Amino acid sequence: FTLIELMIVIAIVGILAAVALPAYQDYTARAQVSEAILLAEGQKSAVTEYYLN
Amino acid sequence: FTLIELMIVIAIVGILAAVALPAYQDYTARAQVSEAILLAEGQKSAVTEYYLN
Repeated sequence: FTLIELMIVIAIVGILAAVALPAYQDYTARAQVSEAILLAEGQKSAVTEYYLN
Repeated sequence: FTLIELMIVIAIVGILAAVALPAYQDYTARAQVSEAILLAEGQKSAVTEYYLN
């Protein structure tokens, strides 16, 4: 008898595929969301520039 | 498993290269555009000088 050793595999086979993937496509999103933010960084002072002058 | 840690790098690798570079070559331009303006500063009074006398 070994099957419970196979059972535990197929328990490992059914993986979670952690929410630490989709919370980190949401924070990979935070990466390229930031890529949008880093654009905004340029306009921060330029928009400001119009706003002040 | 770590790959999403590599994913997020290659999301950082693809950088924005912010428009705060080309809006600030346009305002680096404003620097040496100003370098043209600072020339004009001399002629402001000299052109004026002819204009008044």
